[PDB]
Amino acid sequence: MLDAFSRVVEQADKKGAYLSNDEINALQAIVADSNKRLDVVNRLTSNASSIVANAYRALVAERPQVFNPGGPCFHHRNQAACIRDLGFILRYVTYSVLAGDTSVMDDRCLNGLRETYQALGTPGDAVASGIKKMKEAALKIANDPNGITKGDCSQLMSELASYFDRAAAAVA
Amino acid sequence: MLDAFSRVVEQADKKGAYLSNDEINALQAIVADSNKRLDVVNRLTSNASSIVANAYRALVAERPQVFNPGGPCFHHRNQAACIRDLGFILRYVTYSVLAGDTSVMDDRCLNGLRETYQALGTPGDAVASGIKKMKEAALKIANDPNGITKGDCSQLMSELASYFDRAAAAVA
Amino acid sequence: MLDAFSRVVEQADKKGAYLSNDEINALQAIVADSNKRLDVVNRLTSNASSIVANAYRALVAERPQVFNPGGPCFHHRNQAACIRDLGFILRYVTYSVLAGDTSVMDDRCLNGLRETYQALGTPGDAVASGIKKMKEAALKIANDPNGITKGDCSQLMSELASYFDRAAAAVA
Amino acid sequence: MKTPLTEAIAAADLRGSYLSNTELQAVFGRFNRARAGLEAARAFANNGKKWAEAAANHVYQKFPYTTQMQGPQYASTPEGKAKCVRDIDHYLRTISYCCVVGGTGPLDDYVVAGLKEFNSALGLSPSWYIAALEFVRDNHGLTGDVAGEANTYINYAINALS
Amino acid sequence: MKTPLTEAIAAADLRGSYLSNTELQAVFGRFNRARAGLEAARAFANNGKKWAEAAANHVYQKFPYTTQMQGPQYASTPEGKAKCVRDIDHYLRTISYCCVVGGTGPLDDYVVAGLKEFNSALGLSPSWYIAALEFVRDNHGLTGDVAGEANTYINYAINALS
Amino acid sequence: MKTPLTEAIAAADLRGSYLSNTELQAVFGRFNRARAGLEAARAFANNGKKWAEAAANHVYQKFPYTTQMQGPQYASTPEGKAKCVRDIDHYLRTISYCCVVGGTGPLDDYVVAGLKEFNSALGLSPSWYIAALEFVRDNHGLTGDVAGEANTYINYAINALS
Ligand SMILES: *[C@H](C)C1/C(=C/c2[nH]c(/C=C3N=C(/C=C4\NC(=O)C(CC)=C4C)C(C)=C\3CCC(=O)O)c(CCC(=O)O)c2C)NC(=O)C1C
Ligand SMILES: *[C@H](C)C1/C(=C/c2[nH]c(/C=C3N=C(/C=C4\NC(=O)C(CC)=C4C)C(C)=C\3CCC(=O)O)c(CCC(=O)O)c2C)NC(=O)C1C
Ligand SMILES: *[C@H](C)C1/C(=C/c2[nH]c(/C=C3N=C(/C=C4\NC(=O)C(CC)=C4C)C(C)=C\3CCC(=O)O)c(CCC(=O)O)c2C)NC(=O)C1C
Ligand SMILES: *[C@H](C)[C@H]1/C(=C/c2[nH]c(/C=C3N=C(/C=C4/NC(=O)C(CC)=C4C)C(C)=C\3CCC(=O)O)c(CCC(=O)O)c2C)NC(=O)[C@@H]1C
Ligand SMILES: *[C@H](C)[C@H]1/C(=C/c2[nH]c(/C=C3N=C(/C=C4/NC(=O)C(CC)=C4C)C(C)=C\3CCC(=O)O)c(CCC(=O)O)c2C)NC(=O)[C@@H]1C
Ligand SMILES: *[C@H](C)[C@H]1/C(=C/c2[nH]c(/C=C3N=C(/C=C4/NC(=O)C(CC)=C4C)C(C)=C\3CCC(=O)O)c(CCC(=O)O)c2C)NC(=O)[C@@H]1C
Ligand SMILES: *[C@H](C)[C@H]1/C(=C/c2[nH]c(/C=C3N=C(/C=C4\NC(=O)C(CC)=C4C)C(C)=C\3CCC(=O)O)c(CCC(=O)O)c2C)NC(=O)[C@@H]1C
Ligand SMILES: *[C@H](C)[C@H]1/C(=C/c2[nH]c(/C=C3N=C(/C=C4\NC(=O)C(CC)=C4C)C(C)=C\3CCC(=O)O)c(CCC(=O)O)c2C)NC(=O)[C@@H]1C
Ligand SMILES: *[C@H](C)[C@H]1/C(=C/c2[nH]c(/C=C3N=C(/C=C4\NC(=O)C(CC)=C4C)C(C)=C\3CCC(=O)O)c(CCC(=O)O)c2C)NC(=O)[C@@H]1C
Repeated sequence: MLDAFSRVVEQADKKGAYLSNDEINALQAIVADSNKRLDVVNRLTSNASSIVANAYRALVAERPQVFNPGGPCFHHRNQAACIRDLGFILRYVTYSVLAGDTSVMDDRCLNGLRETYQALGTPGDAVASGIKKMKEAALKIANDPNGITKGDCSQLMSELASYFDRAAAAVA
Repeated sequence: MLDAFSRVVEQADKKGAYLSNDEINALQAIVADSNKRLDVVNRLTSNASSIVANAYRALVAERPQVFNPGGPCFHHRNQAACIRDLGFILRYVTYSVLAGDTSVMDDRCLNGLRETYQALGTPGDAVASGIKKMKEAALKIANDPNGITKGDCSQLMSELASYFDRAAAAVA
Repeated sequence: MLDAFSRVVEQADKKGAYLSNDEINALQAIVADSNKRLDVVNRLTSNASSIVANAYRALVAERPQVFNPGGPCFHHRNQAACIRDLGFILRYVTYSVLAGDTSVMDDRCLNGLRETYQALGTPGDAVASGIKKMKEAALKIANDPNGITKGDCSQLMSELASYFDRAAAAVA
Repeated sequence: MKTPLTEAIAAADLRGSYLSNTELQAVFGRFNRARAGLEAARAFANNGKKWAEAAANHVYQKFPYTTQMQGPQYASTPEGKAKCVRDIDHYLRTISYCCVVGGTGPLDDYVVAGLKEFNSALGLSPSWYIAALEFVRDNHGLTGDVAGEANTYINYAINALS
Repeated sequence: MKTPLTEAIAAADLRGSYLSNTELQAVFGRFNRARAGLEAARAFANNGKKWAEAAANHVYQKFPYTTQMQGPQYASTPEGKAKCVRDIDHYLRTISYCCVVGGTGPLDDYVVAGLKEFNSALGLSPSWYIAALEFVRDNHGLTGDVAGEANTYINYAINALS
Repeated sequence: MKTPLTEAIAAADLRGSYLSNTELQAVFGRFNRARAGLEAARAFANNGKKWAEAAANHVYQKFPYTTQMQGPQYASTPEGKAKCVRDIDHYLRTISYCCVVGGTGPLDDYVVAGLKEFNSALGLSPSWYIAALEFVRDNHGLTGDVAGEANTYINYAINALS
């Protein structure tokens, strides 16, 4: 597991150099928008269940066959398994936002997810469309102007978008 | 693990249909000849050791080199290992008869048996000829008219034959 | 694990023959130079650390980049890991001398060492050059005329040389 | 899955031996009920898709809020009621399977495992289902042994949902 | 397999260290008997195939039923006796191996592991073998140290069969 | 490696849940020191390669035998002193990393794990290093909070070497 600061240190130690000025400034920047960052992290946590539940509902309405008899997701055992998994994606995307690095998500979660799903008869592209939908709701919650100090957490959003896409890309 | 009834249910649930009339009749048939079925199961159990021992003896006389110095089956450790294995085949063939489905045998036993034997320097075709011989004695015991109510358990025999052959086929 | 005597027995049992005269004479020979053999085993043990430490020092001076920043062996965690490994080679070479058979070294140690090192970003050829250097010091210690009864333990040396080379060959 | 035959094979396998008499007599008892059970499955096969709608309605009387309250997961809409009749069916269809197999197997793997984890996440309430199931219990009007076996598995389902 | 040298290497390996003096002195003791042991192996190598028939006969006197009773696994037939002389040989040949190796190793892996599981399944009786082995024990007429080492492994075999 | 952020993620992961408030408040505290820490890293980045030589010398005064005694692992030669200044640097450079990361992580994985196993094998003594480190501790002359964070990690290093 590696975080934003740990990553830059990692690269500096490979060349055996003290952290250059510009790199200290790069991070100073991250420390600056930290309060905004945590706001994002906290909002996703609170609306966790809400996010996952709807992404599922939107998906069933999309590909209804997947969840009816014969489908790769029929039976409660399965139904709840799929929900659980979407919950997993969001959770690791969150860790990724808090860390500012995508490592945690890669190893602990996306590591061999494509193969697992494949050699288990799961659609894969359907999971990607589920991460996609989850991502829309996530962005709308995290960016809601109501209840938070008015400002610009634009970059934070572009960086959230990236994580979800990185997820969907790794299973499709 | 899946049995005869469980298998038909399995296929019906894939199409999400109630068990058709004809399928209830298919099973009614199985319930009919159940007493004959168990007779077969019981006879193989009782003559278990006898069956395995002779199949071994018939086999050594066949390919004597396999069990003498240099052979893949020399030394007591090995000799007894081979017997043990033949005992395994018969045992799972029996489970298969009692269940009326061949699943148990496939997963619990034949799963990766071909590879195991191969990457262990065991002849394979010799094991097939051992299952074959075991199968003859098995049929003769199970079909012995003496001691049982006179009837026709023909189908039961054809279904026993199939299991053994399925075994020998999976290792040769 | 197999030793010199056990190996010859192994080959005799494959043909199912009593140990021929010549083979008893082959071993009688080994028993003859046994005291010299153990001398060699004991000397390597005593100078163990000394041998490994210098082989490392000689190697760093050779390929200094390997141990500086960026190198596959930077950081104490790694540095000490490399030393530990060289210590492993010597230790198993010793077992091999005491046994007069190279089996122990092959299974317990060289088994999958090439792959491990490869899929771990270790130079491999650098380890070979480390075993090589360790080997020079080993020969010089084991053959030191001082402190031991004057004689000819020539064959013993040629047999020591072989083990080390066998090691370096298996990782390069 | 888990049929009484299968259960017996698993026991024997864990010991690496053939069936014990106790397990033999146990299995021999299975086939002595198979006829009754199969006869239940035949009843469901026919007048079961109908038992579905029947329950779909009864449940609306016990829980009127399900057919009105703006439903994100309620039968308020006509399209939502269509799913409620499908859900009732699945339970029934799965229960019939149990009469064929002669055990809880079908319910255990098709609808029991991971039941509540799902329901209490999508906002569906066990009470709606439990109620609509009791309906078909009494109403089916099955004979006695065919009814004996049929009811046995319905209650087991009602149990797990509680 | 398991030679005294090997045993010592396994000990050291489990600790990930070189040989302790106790294990060193232990091994140094091996080579001080190797000559005697090898001298035993040389005796078996020659007049051992003969010690086989000798025993094959003696055993028929202790157990006459073996050479008469219609044998599915008895030496009744002349072809069955041919196997009894081969079996005696294997035991001897394996025992000689032990004198060379200087331990039970050969017997342990070639004939001890899975011994009874097999015999008491194919209907062969340990008593036939135990008896025919004692014969060669006394009869071989080995000197003393060459006999000391040779007998040591014969009894170990007799032990395991009991 | 091990940063306070990372530590918090590992905790949450082992429970398979999101961050608890305690861990949230814990992380929120990290960013409130990041500025100070980064300011320390900036100081090392500049006048740190110099702090190296400074210590390389001081250590020669405490341990004169290091710069004289024919060294197989001593700074006796001018080429050996060149390594002593490189070693001091690495420690410093690694320590600076800790101020950036805000934890022991860098020291823990780059120089702490397997520290003594190595040193006490190649004949290097912890005392030479411990001493030369204390030097830069006092001499760097850092302000107060930038010095507060910088010193915190230097002592931790001194601790592990003891
Ligand atoms: C009927 C009591 C009422 C109705 C319930 C209701 N259910 C859903 C949606 C689902 N129903 C299921 C059922 C199953 N699928 C399975 O594989 C199994 C096991 C065999 C069962 C029992 C599932 C999985 C869903 C979710 C996916 C889907 O929509 O099909 C809805 C739709 C509302 C929503 O999307 O949340 C409704 C309305 N509603 C009532 O008020 C009832 C009384
Ligand atoms: C001699 C005491 C008498 C004789 C015994 C007898 N044995 C067999 C058959 C076998 N003998 C062996 C022996 C070994 N094979 C091995 O690999 C090892 C370990 C090195 C041993 C000891 C085996 C494996 C068999 C079975 C296969 C085979 O037939 O060779 C027979 C043949 C009868 C049968 O097939 O069961 C006999 C007769 N019989 C006596 O009555 C003796 C006194
Ligand atoms: C300075 C206190 C004195 C000097 C010490 C000294 N060290 C070496 C050799 C090594 N130094 C290191 C240091 C590291 N490499 C790493 O990766 C890390 C962690 C980031 C450290 C701390 C290592 C690994 C070595 C061994 C390989 C090498 O030579 O570079 C020497 C050379 C002597 C030898 O080869 O044994 C010396 C002299 N000597 C003194 O007397 C000092 C006071
Ligand atoms: C961007 C996603 C949205 C936005 C955010 C924003 N956030 C702040 C400032 C703060 N955020 C704080 C976060 C936490 N973390 C906690 O654990 C906690 C409770 C103890 C809080 C409140 C936080 C403490 C602050 C400072 C005080 C405050 O104003 O809340 C700001 C203001 C600028 C800044 O970065 O300081 C913004 C703008 N603004 C948006 O428009 C987006 C919707
Ligand atoms: C076919 C392999 C042979 C054959 C069999 C056959 N079997 C029956 C009837 C029964 N089989 C019973 C089995 C069991 N299982 C037990 O655990 C047990 C002891 C408690 C028994 C006896 C069984 C109880 C019956 C019914 C009573 C009986 O007659 O034994 C029959 C008769 C027809 C039928 O299927 O009922 C036959 C013919 N007949 C053959 O010719 C084959 C050799
Ligand atoms: C060859 C590597 C060098 C050499 C060796 C050599 N060794 C001997 C004889 C002995 N070696 C003994 C070894 C052990 N093992 C112990 O555990 C132990 C302490 C209890 C000892 C001493 C040993 C006991 C002997 C016999 C007595 C002795 O002389 O030490 C000999 C002499 C001939 C022989 O093989 O017996 C030699 C020549 N000689 C060399 O020139 C090489 C450097
Ligand atoms: C839902 C969007 C889709 C879906 C998912 C689904 N998942 C499974 C079962 C598994 N999911 C995983 C993945 C993980 N397990 C973990 O612990 C983690 C975190 C590192 C991940 C990412 C695994 C390993 C399994 C198998 C083991 C298990 O069940 O826990 C299933 C079941 C498939 C089956 O029939 O066995 C399903 C269906 N299915 C869909 O249809 C959606 C597209
Ligand atoms: C006898 C007809 C032939 C023969 C068999 C033989 N088997 C082994 C060893 C193994 N057999 C198996 C197979 C199974 N183990 C199980 O638990 C099950 C049930 C699922 C099966 C089917 C395995 C796994 C082994 C290896 C592990 C073990 O020994 O238990 C051997 C030994 C080969 C060797 O030299 O190591 C032999 C010889 N050999 C013959 O010559 C006959 C043709
Ligand atoms: C030193 C000459 C070179 C070097 C070695 C090095 N080794 C590792 C780590 C491992 N070494 C092994 C090998 C063994 N482990 C064992 O138990 C045995 C006995 C059977 C052997 C032979 C293994 C398995 C590892 C990985 C697990 C572990 O660390 O214990 C490393 C670390 C590589 C890394 O960055 O992770 C290194 C560097 N490295 C060099 O540069 C020298 C050429």
